[PDB]
Amino acid sequence: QVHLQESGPGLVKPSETLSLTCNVSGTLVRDNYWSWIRQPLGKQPEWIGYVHDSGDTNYNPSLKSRVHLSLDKSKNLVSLRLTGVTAADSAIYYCATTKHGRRIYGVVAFKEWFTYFYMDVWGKGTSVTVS
Amino acid sequence: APTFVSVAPGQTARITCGEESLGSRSVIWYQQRPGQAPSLIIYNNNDRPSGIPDRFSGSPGSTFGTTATLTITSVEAGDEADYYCHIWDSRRPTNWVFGEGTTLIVLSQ
Amino acid sequence: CASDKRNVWATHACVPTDPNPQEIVLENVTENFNMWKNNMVEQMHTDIISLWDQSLKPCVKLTPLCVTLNCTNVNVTNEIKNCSFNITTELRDKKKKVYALFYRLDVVPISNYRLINCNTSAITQACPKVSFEPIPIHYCAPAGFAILKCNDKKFNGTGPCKNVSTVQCTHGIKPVVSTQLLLNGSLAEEEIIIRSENITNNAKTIIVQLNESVEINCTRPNNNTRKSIRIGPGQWFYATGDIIGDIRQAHCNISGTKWNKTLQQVVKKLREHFNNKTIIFNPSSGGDLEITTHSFNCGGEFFYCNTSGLFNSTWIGDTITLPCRIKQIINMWQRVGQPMYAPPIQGKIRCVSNITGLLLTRDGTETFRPGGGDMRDNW
Amino acid sequence: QSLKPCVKLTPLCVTLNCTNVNVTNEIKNCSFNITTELRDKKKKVYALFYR
Ligand SMILES: *[C@@H]1O[C@H](CO)[C@@H](O[C@@H]2O[C@H](CO)[C@@H](O[C@@H]3O[C@H](CO[C@H]4O[C@H](CO[C@H]5O[C@H](CO)[C@@H](O)[C@H](O)[C@@H]5O)[C@@H](O)[C@H](O[C@H]5O[C@H](CO)[C@@H](O)[C@H](O)[C@@H]5O)[C@@H]4O)[C@@H](O)[C@H](O[C@H]4O[C@H](CO)[C@@H](O)[C@H](O)[C@@H]4O[C@H]4O[C@H](CO)[C@@H](O)[C@H](O)[C@@H]4O[C@H]4O[C@H](CO)[C@@H](O)[C@H](O)[C@@H]4O)[C@@H]3O)[C@H](O)[C@H]2NC(C)=O)[C@H](O)[C@H]1NC(C)=O
Ligand SMILES: *[C@@H]1O[C@H](CO)[C@@H](O[C@@H]2O[C@H](CO)[C@@H](O[C@@H]3O[C@H](CO[C@H]4O[C@H](CO)[C@@H](O)[C@H](O)[C@@H]4O)[C@@H](O)[C@H](O[C@H]4O[C@H](CO)[C@@H](O)[C@H](O)[C@@H]4O[C@H]4O[C@H](CO)[C@@H](O)[C@H](O)[C@@H]4O)[C@@H]3O)[C@H](O)[C@H]2NC(C)=O)[C@H](O)[C@H]1NC(C)=O
Ligand SMILES: *[C@@H]1O[C@H](CO)[C@@H](O[C@@H]2O[C@H](CO)[C@@H](O[C@@H]3O[C@H](CO[C@H]4O[C@H](CO)[C@@H](O)[C@H](O)[C@@H]4O)[C@@H](O)[C@H](O[C@H]4O[C@H](CO)[C@@H](O)[C@H](O[C@H]5O[C@H](CO)[C@@H](O)[C@H](O)[C@@H]5O)[C@@H]4O)[C@@H]3O)[C@H](O)[C@H]2NC(C)=O)[C@H](O)[C@H]1NC(C)=O
Ligand SMILES: *[C@@H]1O[C@H](CO)[C@@H](O[C@@H]2O[C@H](CO)[C@@H](O)[C@H](O)[C@H]2NC(C)=O)[C@H](O)[C@H]1NC(C)=O
Ligand SMILES: *[C@@H]1O[C@H](CO)[C@@H](O[C@@H]2O[C@H](CO)[C@@H](O)[C@H](O)[C@H]2NC(C)=O)[C@H](O)[C@H]1NC(C)=O
Ligand SMILES: *[C@@H]1O[C@H](CO)[C@@H](O[C@@H]2O[C@H](CO)[C@@H](O)[C@H](O)[C@H]2NC(C)=O)[C@H](O)[C@H]1NC(C)=O
Ligand SMILES: *[C@@H]1O[C@H](CO)[C@@H](O[C@@H]2O[C@H](CO)[C@@H](O)[C@H](O)[C@H]2NC(C)=O)[C@H](O)[C@H]1NC(C)=O
Ligand SMILES: *[C@@H]1O[C@H](CO)[C@@H](O[C@@H]2O[C@H](CO)[C@@H](O)[C@H](O)[C@H]2NC(C)=O)[C@H](O)[C@H]1NC(C)=O
Ligand SMILES: *[C@@H]1O[C@H](CO)[C@@H](O[C@@H]2O[C@H](CO)[C@@H](O)[C@H](O)[C@H]2NC(C)=O)[C@H](O)[C@H]1NC(C)=O
Ligand SMILES: *[C@@H]1O[C@H](CO)[C@@H](O[C@@H]2O[C@H](CO)[C@@H](O)[C@H](O)[C@H]2NC(C)=O)[C@H](O)[C@H]1NC(C)=O
Ligand SMILES: *[C@@H]1O[C@H](CO)[C@@H](O[C@@H]2O[C@H](CO)[C@@H](O)[C@H](O)[C@H]2NC(C)=O)[C@H](O)[C@H]1NC(C)=O
Ligand SMILES: *[C@@H]1O[C@H](CO)[C@@H](O[C@@H]2O[C@H](CO)[C@@H](O)[C@H](O)[C@H]2NC(C)=O)[C@H](O)[C@H]1NC(C)=O
Ligand SMILES: *[C@@H]1O[C@H](CO)[C@@H](O[C@@H]2O[C@H](CO)[C@@H](O)[C@H](O)[C@H]2NC(C)=O)[C@H](O)[C@H]1NC(C)=O
Ligand SMILES: *[C@@H]1O[C@H](CO)[C@@H](O)[C@H](O)[C@H]1NC(C)=O
Ligand SMILES: *[C@@H]1O[C@H](CO)[C@@H](O)[C@H](O)[C@H]1NC(C)=O
Ligand SMILES: *[C@@H]1O[C@H](CO)[C@@H](O)[C@H](O)[C@H]1NC(C)=O
Ligand SMILES: *[C@@H]1O[C@H](CO)[C@@H](O)[C@H](O)[C@H]1NC(C)=O
Ligand SMILES: *[C@@H]1O[C@H](CO)[C@@H](O)[C@H](O)[C@H]1NC(C)=O
Repeated sequence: QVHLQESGPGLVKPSETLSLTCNVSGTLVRDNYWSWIRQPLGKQPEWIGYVHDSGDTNYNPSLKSRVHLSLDKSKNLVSLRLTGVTAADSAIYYCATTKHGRRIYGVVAFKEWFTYFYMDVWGKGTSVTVS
Repeated sequence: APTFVSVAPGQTARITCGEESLGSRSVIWYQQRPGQAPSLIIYNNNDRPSGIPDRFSGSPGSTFGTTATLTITSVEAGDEADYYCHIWDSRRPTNWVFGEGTTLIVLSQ
Repeated sequence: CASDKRNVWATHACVPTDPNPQEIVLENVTENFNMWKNNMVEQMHTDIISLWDQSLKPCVKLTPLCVTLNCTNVNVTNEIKNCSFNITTELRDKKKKVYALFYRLDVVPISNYRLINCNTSAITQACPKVSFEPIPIHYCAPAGFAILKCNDKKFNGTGPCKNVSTVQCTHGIKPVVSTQLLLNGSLAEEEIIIRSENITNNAKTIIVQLNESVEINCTRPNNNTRKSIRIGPGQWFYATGDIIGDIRQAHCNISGTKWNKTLQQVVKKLREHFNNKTIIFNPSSGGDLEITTHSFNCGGEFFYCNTSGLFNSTWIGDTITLPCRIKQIINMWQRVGQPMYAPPIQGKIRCVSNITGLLLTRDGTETFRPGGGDMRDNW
Repeated sequence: QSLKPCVKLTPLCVTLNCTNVNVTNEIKNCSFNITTELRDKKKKVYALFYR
């Protein structure tokens, strides 16, 4: 059983840097894809980006310039850093593992397929308010 | 944001998501209990992960021109949650957001 | 001719066939044949061009479409452009904006694009009711003349034939059009026969006839829809409408094992004209799409396929998939200035053809490449 | 027969603006609008014509 325990500042001010930590337990951070999800209250969730080893990291285009993701293999932690926080960034943030697979519709040799991702293990999340 | 539907206990719920498919799809369905992080119900259109019962199934991704559908048969009190949907489509850019979900109301509490 | 709706080669400009063709064996007759000096080839070539041109006369020209197009890819993919443009209607004082999908190969950039032939000639669309399925045509002699047939099993292109029969006329020949591989022709009876005018030149083509066919499975997987646009007073244009489902690339499938056996045999017989040298095969060396790729008409669509997956090997003492492209504006028989527009065909397309031969050329170890766009060599 | 397979000049039946500004101190310098290979475009061109 993998447990994802999140922590963070709770309250940050406008234009500051928000830095959240996911404490990974029951698995090592290096063997999983990690992703972050945020859910503004009353809204459906948004996928921020995902991070993994071998450079397989990607970001939500609207946050690409503001968000940085990394994995600390010495501490077994997943880091999430968001800069220039505004009122719109108040949300419940979540740490989750990510699994992946492939949907094939045509000829594989012509790359008529795509990778898809899903989130099986979710943490409890943390509530972040931007003053 | 959410659509509201309701069923009596024991009835089948029909939950829909997104716009009409354009190409082959891989629809992923999630469930959120109020106050809790969401979890996965179905991935790859109809493959449920271990721990999810047979009453939860979905529409195929092999068709065109229709929306995603989640079917929950024999709905119980434990199924009162928001259902969210994340859709991948071969002719569309990656969706970095979830579509608006549906609140499933279970009656006669 | 002798042959037996509205097929492009069924103009009824000539007679029906003899239900019971005759052939007379001439005992003790030796005759010198030469396929390279055979004027029946020129006759067939001319008749085919004529039938094609006659069949395309009674239909709509697309000169009203030579306007600037506004093209994007907004709803196509995550080769095909979504273009909007203005057209006329049956009322000369009115114009409307319409949309159509076009293949990239038919559209050239200059309000961004133009059709590829608008600065050179008029594009005529294929008459929509006319199919392009080959119909066997028999060529028959007039009074005072006779056609002699050679029956030597190992006969190549030239020389004396020791078994000559007289026929009223030829077998039916299907006017199949292709550029690198020969399709749906006759097979050799005992062995692969290599025919050339001069096997030792580099200026001449080599026609290789197989004694066993190889199947090629071709498909156009996109579920294209057809949309009919009114240009004028009974003048209709057929545009590609939207595409249902995934966008996939057209392709052809050749069995790996038959292809390799075929080459072992082609090389084995090539080494009988060449010394025992290493033989290699390479992709066509250059030129435009018509020559560098293998083209064919499959169900009315014009395919161009990449054959580099076949002609890539070295010979010394699973399934192959060929990607393809589709075009709607074509210029057949190297006639520059006479483009034709093939209307899109509704639904998916599949066809199975027989590779019955190859067209090869030599580079100045011997090197062979597929090629020859001169239709007289197919005939 | 020899004149059948070639260009008609009916597209040139337009009004011409003609002068003699750079011809002499018989032949007119005329400007006019024509079509191009693009049906929605027109351009102004010049030509000399005999009177
Ligand atoms: C020229 O030659 C070339 C090359 O030979 C030909 O190219 C071939 O072309 C065909 C189609 O034209 C392609 O077919 C598609 O293949 C994909 C991939 O399937 C493979 O992988 C499957 C599993 O892989 C996954 O799971 C394993 C588990 O370990 C995992 O390890 C792996 O990493 C991955 O995660 C195998 O199950 C599958 O085998 C099955 O299918 C075989 C088909 O022939 C059959 O022989 C086997 O016995 C077995 O039954 C295979 O190994 C297929 O996924 C795809 O089919 C789906 O997608 C199409 C497109 O929309 C759709 O129409 C189909 O109905 C189907 O969709 C169902 O499954 C989806 C899964 O994603 C699901 O999302 C959909 O909702 C839908 O599911 C619903 O229906 C199913 C029905 O059973 C039901 O079970 C579900 O619960 C649900 O109700 C096609 O089969 C070839 O791959 C391609 N070859 C290559 C090499 O590319 C070319 O066509 C030739 N050209 C000519 C002219 O002939
Ligand atoms: C719509 O179109 C877009 C644009 O193409 C497409 O986005 C692209 O998605 C693909 C697949 O998710 C991404 O490709 C992955 O990229 C990472 C690394 O990317 C770096 O380099 C690119 C270069 O442009 C940069 O843009 C990017 O920012 C990064 O710097 C690769 O590491 C991935 O390779 C792994 O996955 C492949 C399968 O997808 C495997 O084939 C491959 O072998 C690797 O997997 C193996 O190793 C893993 C690690 O050990 C292991 O976990 C696996 O199980 C396996 O063993 C891959 O190449 C691509 O970068 C995205 N491009 C952009 C611009 O974002 C959308 O996905 C598409 N959407 C739809 C619905 O079609
Ligand atoms: C080498 O030799 C090979 C063998 O002869 C050739 O392969 C053959 O190529 C031909 C021509 O492309 C193929 O024939 C076509 O097959 C299509 C498939 O239809 C299938 O389903 C039908 C359902 O009713 C069934 O009846 C068919 O028997 C078959 O199972 C046909 O649809 C197609 O029909 C065309 O001609 C019809 C004549 O009346 C016409 O009515 C059809 O109209 C349809 O399409 C038009 C398009 O606009 C619509 O507008 C109409 O409303 C309607 O939908 C259509 O025009 C035709 O019979 C043949 O199948 C194929 N054989 C194999 C094994 O695949 C190779 O092509 C040759 N090689 C080369 C290079 O030429
Ligand atoms: C060609 O079509 C494109 C269609 O995308 C036009 O670009 C813009 O498209 C968006 C789509 O929402 C419109 O809201 C914009 O107003 C369009 N731009 C403009 C300036 O109107 C594009 O402009 C078109 N080009 C021409 C020559 O019509
Ligand atoms: C008609 O327009 C086309 C497209 O601009 C011209 O084709 C180009 O001609 C140049 C001549 O050197 C080539 O380098 C380009 O590669 C050609 N483009 C394409 C897409 O083939 C064509 O020559 C023009 N015709 C006339 C009569 O001017
Ligand atoms: C010489 O050629 C003739 C054909 O012109 C061959 O005769 C045919 O032989 C086959 C054998 O099965 C018969 O089925 C045909 O009906 C015959 N055709 C005619 C027109 O008779 C003849 O066998 C050949 N002889 C040699 C020595 O090759
Ligand atoms: C492709 O080649 C095959 C095999 O040579 C042809 O199929 C057979 O041809 C013989 C000729 O006498 C017939 O007797 C058989 O009955 C045919 N087989 C079947 C299953 O009918 C095939 O017809 C050739 N295809 C083309 C397009 O010529
Ligand atoms: C086709 O077969 C004929 C007959 O054998 C070949 O013609 C002979 O070619 C050699 C070449 O040196 C000459 O010396 C002979 O005199 C030719 N015979 C006759 C009857 O003219 C012909 O070259 C072969 N062609 C191919 C491509 O194999
Ligand atoms: C067949 O091709 C060969 C090779 O090109 C021709 O032989 C050449 O003929 C020219 C003519 O003067 C000579 O100068 C070369 O030296 C010859 N080359 C060799 C290798 O002998 C041959 O003449 C051609 N035959 C025909 C009938 O065209
Ligand atoms: C390509 O798309 C067409 C359009 O859907 C499919 O043909 C039928 O189109 C009618 C239009 O009203 C639908 O009502 C039918 O249900 C469609 N048929 C089917 C089986 O759904 C056509 O079949 C598609 N072609 C392929 C090969 O899938
Ligand atoms: C081309 O298509 C034909 C059928 O249209 C394929 O022939 C079938 O191949 C399967 C392979 O297991 C056999 O089981 C069937 O019995 C074959 N059918 C017939 C009528 O022979 C052929 O294999 C395809 N070619 C390629 C290269 O895929
Ligand atoms: C056929 O496909 C092959 C590749 O499968 C093409 O070859 C490549 O062409 C590009 C052109 O820039 C080169 O950069 C690659 O290095 C080539 N690949 C190889 C393996 O050499 C080929 O050009 C295509 N041919 C046609 C006629 O389209
Ligand atoms: C002919 O086949 C050979 C062997 O498959 C191809 O060699 C490949 O060349 C590319 C060039 O970038 C290398 O990257 C590959 O690693 C080579 N393959 C192997 C197995 O080493 C050759 O390119 C093919 N020719 C064409 C035109 O496709
Ligand atoms: C079509 O005509 C209308 C007339 O106002 C014009 O605005 C539009 O830009 C034209 N479309 C194109 C693609 O030129
Ligand atoms: C289309 O026109 C726009 C206008 O600036 C230009 O930016 C774009 O590059 C053009 N595209 C082509 C294919 O000419
Ligand atoms: C084709 O010719 C070769 C000559 O080596 C022969 O071995 C093979 O059996 C022949 N094929 C057929 C179908 O007769
Ligand atoms: C074809 O024959 C060659 C001979 O060396 C061999 O290397 C190649 O792998 C063979 N291909 C197939 C499909 O058997
Ligand atoms: C040619 O067309 C332009 C378009 O504005 C017009 O101003 C000009 O006067 C026309 N030329 C002649 C000679 O009519």
